[PDB]
Amino acid sequence: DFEEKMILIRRTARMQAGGRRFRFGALVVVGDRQGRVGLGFGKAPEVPLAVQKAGYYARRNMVEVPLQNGTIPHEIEVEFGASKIVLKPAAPGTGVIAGAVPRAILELAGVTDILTKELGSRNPINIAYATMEALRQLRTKADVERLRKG
Amino acid sequence: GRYIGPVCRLCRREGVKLYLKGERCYSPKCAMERRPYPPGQHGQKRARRPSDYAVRLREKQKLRRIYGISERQFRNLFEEASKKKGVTGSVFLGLLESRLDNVVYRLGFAVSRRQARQLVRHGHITVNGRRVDLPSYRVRPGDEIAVAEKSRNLELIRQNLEAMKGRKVGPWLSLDVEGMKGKFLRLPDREDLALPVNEQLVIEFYSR
Amino acid sequence: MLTDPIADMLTRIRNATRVYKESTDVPASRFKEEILRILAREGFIKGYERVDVDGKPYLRVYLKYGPRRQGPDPRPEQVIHHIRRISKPGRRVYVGVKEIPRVRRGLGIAILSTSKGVLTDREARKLGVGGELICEVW
Amino acid sequence: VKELLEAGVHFGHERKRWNPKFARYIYAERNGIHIIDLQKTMEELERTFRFIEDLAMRGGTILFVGTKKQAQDIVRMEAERAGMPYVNQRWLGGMLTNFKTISQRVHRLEELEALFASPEIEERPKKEQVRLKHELERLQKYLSGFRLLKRLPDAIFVVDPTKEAIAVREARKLFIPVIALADTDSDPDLVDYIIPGNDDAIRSIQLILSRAVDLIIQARGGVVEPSPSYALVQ
RNA sequence: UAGCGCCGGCCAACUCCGUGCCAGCAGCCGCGGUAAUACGGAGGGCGCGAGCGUUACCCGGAUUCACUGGGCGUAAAGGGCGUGUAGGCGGCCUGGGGCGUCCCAUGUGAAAGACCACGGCUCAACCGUGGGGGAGCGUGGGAUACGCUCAGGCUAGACG
RNA sequence: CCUGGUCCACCCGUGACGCUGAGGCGCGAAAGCGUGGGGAGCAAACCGGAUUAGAUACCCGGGUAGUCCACGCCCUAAACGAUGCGCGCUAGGUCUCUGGGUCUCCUGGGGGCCGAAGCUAACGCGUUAAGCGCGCCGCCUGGGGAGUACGGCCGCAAGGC
Ligand SMILES: [Mg+2]
Ligand SMILES: [Mg+2]
Ligand SMILES: [Mg+2]
Ligand SMILES: [Mg+2]
Ligand SMILES: [Mg+2]
Ligand SMILES: [Mg+2]
Ligand SMILES: [Mg+2]
Ligand SMILES: [Mg+2]
Ligand SMILES: [Mg+2]
Ligand SMILES: [Mg+2]
Ligand SMILES: [Mg+2]
Ligand SMILES: [Mg+2]
Ligand SMILES: [Mg+2]
Ligand SMILES: [Mg+2]
Ligand SMILES: [Mg+2]
Ligand SMILES: [Mg+2]
Ligand SMILES: [Mg+2]
Ligand SMILES: [Mg+2]
Ligand SMILES: [Mg+2]
Ligand SMILES: [Mg+2]
Ligand SMILES: [Mg+2]
Ligand SMILES: [Mg+2]
Ligand SMILES: [Mg+2]
Ligand SMILES: [Mg+2]
Ligand SMILES: [Mg+2]
Ligand SMILES: [Mg+2]
Ligand SMILES: [Mg+2]
Ligand SMILES: [Mg+2]
Ligand SMILES: [Mg+2]
Ligand SMILES: [Mg+2]
Ligand SMILES: [Mg+2]
Ligand SMILES: [Mg+2]
Ligand SMILES: [Mg+2]
Ligand SMILES: [Mg+2]
Ligand SMILES: [Mg+2]
Ligand SMILES: [Mg+2]
Ligand SMILES: [Mg+2]
Ligand SMILES: [Mg+2]
Ligand SMILES: [Mg+2]
Ligand SMILES: [Mg+2]
Ligand SMILES: [Mg+2]
Ligand SMILES: [Mg+2]
Ligand SMILES: [Mg+2]
Ligand SMILES: [Mg+2]
Ligand SMILES: [Mg+2]
Ligand SMILES: [Mg+2]
Ligand SMILES: [Mg+2]
Ligand SMILES: [Mg+2]
Ligand SMILES: [Mg+2]
Ligand SMILES: [Mg+2]
Ligand SMILES: [Mg+2]
Ligand SMILES: [Mg+2]
Ligand SMILES: [Mg+2]
Ligand SMILES: [Mg+2]
Ligand SMILES: [Zn+2]
Repeated sequence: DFEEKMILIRRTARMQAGGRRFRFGALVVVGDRQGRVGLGFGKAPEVPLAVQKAGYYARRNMVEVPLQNGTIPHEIEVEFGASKIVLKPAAPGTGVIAGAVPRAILELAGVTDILTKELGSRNPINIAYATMEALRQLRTKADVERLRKG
Repeated sequence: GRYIGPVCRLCRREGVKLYLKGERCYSPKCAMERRPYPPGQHGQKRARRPSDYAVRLREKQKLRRIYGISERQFRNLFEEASKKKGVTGSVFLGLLESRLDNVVYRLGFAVSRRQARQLVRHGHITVNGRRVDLPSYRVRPGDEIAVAEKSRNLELIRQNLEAMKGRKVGPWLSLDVEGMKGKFLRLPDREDLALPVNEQLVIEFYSR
Repeated sequence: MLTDPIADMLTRIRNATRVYKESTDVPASRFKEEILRILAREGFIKGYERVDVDGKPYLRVYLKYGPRRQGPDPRPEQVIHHIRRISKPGRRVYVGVKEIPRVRRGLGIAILSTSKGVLTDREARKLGVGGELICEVW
Repeated sequence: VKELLEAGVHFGHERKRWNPKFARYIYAERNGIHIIDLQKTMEELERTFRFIEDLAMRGGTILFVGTKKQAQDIVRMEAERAGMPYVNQRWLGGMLTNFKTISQRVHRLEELEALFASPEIEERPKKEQVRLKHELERLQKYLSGFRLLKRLPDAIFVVDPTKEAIAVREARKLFIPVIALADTDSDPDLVDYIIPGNDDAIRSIQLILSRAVDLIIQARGGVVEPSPSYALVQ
């Protein structure tokens, strides 16, 4: 099991001749607060259907973030097209100082103290995809000296 | 200032029995064991989904209204704690538990922090010889929070320390019921503390 | 005219490590050679030699990629992830030992030409000098 | 005894239609044809075959994918002889990532083989007989060999990665180590174990795959003589 | 002595009644047309509390003047194009200078504030002492990679 | 006839002479204007014929200025590859224009298409970059007001900046 926190739920509408059919989108993250997050983005015509589908994709697609002291190894300024997010690691005992979108991604990675800024466009989908790209780009001292020791 | 009065209402509304009344909140009529749902005409309805601001505000209220601190006194304590060099929450909690009314509560001269507030405000408690009439009086590590002579034979302090004959004060504290004093040894931490407060959400409340 | 030769050479390094070239043939100078000597000291690259085409001395840097990763897009992650000429010609930056940057918490480094030779930022903060902060490599 | 035969027809293919990341192995260019070097070919054959001899007797299953006219029945013959599943006909969309769904099609194949040997010829009338026969043949055609071992694979043998870009992307998505025979019209980046060499000469397919299947039969124990393409050829 | 704001979202806290595109609300989105959680009242709640609100002004959010830190095909943005003055920028090896740069001890960087300890007012606000930065800028010495310039050379730029 | 640009080859000479460039100066379609000339077609305006409710329009007949020449001004444009210039790097395939070669190729310059990585809001661009860079220049900072007004400068004026 994981903590299963949803970020945004949105109800997107395609046009049929007649009404306009909806499709509830739902961006959950799953996290054990150990260093594993998953970003699932389910699109279902019903809402608990959307939360179940998104949790299914999120548990299916995980990423191990290599934490240290409950925070992050290095400063990382990643981008997802127009949405760019910086993460500056903190001295511990500072709090997850982040937006409402990546605060849950970091807090379900189980960081404690991280200093971010949702730059660029702050769209809750793109920022979460950028944050998964950040925590998949995150490297520590051991697994960079392993790539330099040759 | 003291906010006032109704406090098992705040034993409710955050879902944890943060003890404010005292022996009432220990006795089987807390009206938090009886009714765990928050006060209000709605109250026992579906939980409105607690927002990201809502969870930080509720748990910052769990940190505040335990100690009864007025918010700007709390916030100035926080903006002293952030400048104070240390793990920020785990120096903030020690600063909160180093107030004189809270040290008198932890020392058990009173069943509640508001009774301890009346004790220190009405001039009963002495710190290092002379009486100190301040609930916000910080206690430096290594000083003797005592009871003066006009309140040593008080029935309230007598019954309170009667209750505290054999009770367990903290490892950052001491106790002496034969002289009704106690050395505040060091500052406590969250590992020392029985707080129903994730301190980190209170830390995250103030970078709003 | 390779208006910055160092910012030409580091982007030759970057444009070849992106396409996973085995080796670059950058042009030759003593400053570029000491910069690549710093990079091979730190362990980003597999050195350099002295090649020639039609009377043009070079440096052939041999790059150092990683293991073939699993999952889709299995290209090896590159030890020269980011590389950036900081003190450009249009803006020459210089710092002292008080303003030496820890380049992303000491994973990457900062090549800086100091007065006591070209140094890494560890060597700059160890010898005391600052200088022209040439390029952050991380 | 290997390259003595691999130099037969089994090397030298597509002219001027080449994925240039394959240029490690590409040797020369004569008559337009990009002839492929045989030394690095045979050492890469050993790099594949070491992994096949490991993960073939470790309970691991190989999934033989081949869709072209050149490599259909010489995949179908040599694929069934080690228990290994195959796709002779058009390999569908997501047999691997959607495997838990195409398991329902395998079970409809099983519960239609129940209806073959059934008393539902007498009842279950002729207009449902033609419907379930058109279901059974159109399911047993494109899902024939993908039935043998009822789990996700442990490696796949793609016989052409550019025709099977649908397949190599799926197995790289599912961490299945692709081994694939590829001529100059493919890239080896998303191929975990490459057989460099031709793909459309019938000997080029069948002889490489027959040596591979002799290695997997010997990895199971008890080696028997391989399958013939030297029966109706030429 | 306890009040003031707020309860549609942003923003924590929701029901009833009266109103019926009216009366009104508003910071934006917008509510109001007869079931209004958006208006008026009551209940209840939330926030703060001898204060709470509003206004104006400023900074932040505003990476929305982008040095750190933006762009220019179509979104706002390539000058109609060339030649070219000022400018800005400048290939490679060598040598001095030490002008930029960097370093070192000082000289100043007043006090007050800011910061850190430690103290006095019952604590705190304040206030006292001590200590440390403190950009700069002068002075003296050193460093010479890079930027500089003078001298020497080269041929990968450019021209013939 | 006069003359510019550019490319190849040889690697012959110079020895960094380079690149960009605010203001300048020059060129700058088409329309327009001036002074003459020329006027066959076409053709704004204009006149008619239908058309249509109306038709100042499409359609048709006519028809001037203009289109044309020379000199001289104007100086805007969807002056567009809506992509400033130069240089360096980063898979390729294509036919295609030119250049060389003891030439079923291979190298140089130019004009497109399909595409690697990368980019991008996407469309798509993709060694002729909208990739990676560096230098320099111009420009943008919500739309409308408004490219208007005022002033200045230029122009014969329209009008431009
Ligand atoms: Mg679907
Ligand atoms: Mg971006
Ligand atoms: Mg924005
Ligand atoms: Mg916005
Ligand atoms: Mg009471
Ligand atoms: Mg802050
Ligand atoms: Mg700069
Ligand atoms: Mg709420
Ligand atoms: Mg009315
Ligand atoms: Mg109101
Ligand atoms: Mg009514
Ligand atoms: Mg009503
Ligand atoms: Mg109301
Ligand atoms: Mg502002
Ligand atoms: Mg700003
Ligand atoms: Mg800038
Ligand atoms: Mg536009
Ligand atoms: Mg535009
Ligand atoms: Mg323009
Ligand atoms: Mg203009
Ligand atoms: Mg242009
Ligand atoms: Mg020029
Ligand atoms: Mg000049
Ligand atoms: Mg100097
Ligand atoms: Mg001094
Ligand atoms: Mg001072
Ligand atoms: Mg005192
Ligand atoms: Mg003081
Ligand atoms: Mg002082
Ligand atoms: Mg300075
Ligand atoms: Mg000519
Ligand atoms: Mg020569
Ligand atoms: Mg010279
Ligand atoms: Mg004209
Ligand atoms: Mg005129
Ligand atoms: Mg005229
Ligand atoms: Mg006519
Ligand atoms: Mg007419
Ligand atoms: Mg008419
Ligand atoms: Mg006409
Ligand atoms: Mg006229
Ligand atoms: Mg013109
Ligand atoms: Mg005009
Ligand atoms: Mg054009
Ligand atoms: Mg044009
Ligand atoms: Mg320009
Ligand atoms: Mg070309
Ligand atoms: Mg994309
Ligand atoms: Mg293209
Ligand atoms: Mg190329
Ligand atoms: Mg405006
Ligand atoms: Mg005017
Ligand atoms: Mg005039
Ligand atoms: Mg102009
Ligand atoms: Zn209670």
